[PDB]
Amino acid sequence: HPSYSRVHITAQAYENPSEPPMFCMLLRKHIEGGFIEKIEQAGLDRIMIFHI
RNA sequence: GGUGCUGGAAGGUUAAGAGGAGCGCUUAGCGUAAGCGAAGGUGCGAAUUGAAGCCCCAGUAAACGGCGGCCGUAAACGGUC
Repeated sequence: HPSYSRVHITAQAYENPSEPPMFCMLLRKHIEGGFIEKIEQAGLDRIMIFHI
């Protein structure tokens, strides 16, 4: 989000699953079915690295 | 992919020619009536064989030939026929 950007494990139900955009479709094409190797930070900056 | 060219019969379509089943027409004669009829002669000839070629399978574009549309996103990428 431009003001509310965050990364956390949510617990509430984010409803209205509308028709997915093309970034979500490419994520389901490329990422789904895989495993997560490690979650590490690029130094001390606000950069999150996900190893899939 | 289609058409040309080259190669390949696994499988169908295959002509003429071989092949002759069988079915008509005549009658020596059996028959009260209408029909049946051997041997010949004379027409129609069904099955079975019978190559190239065609359907088919591959390659070949300095062979013939062709190289598209809609909607987004900033040539390029994404969705669909």
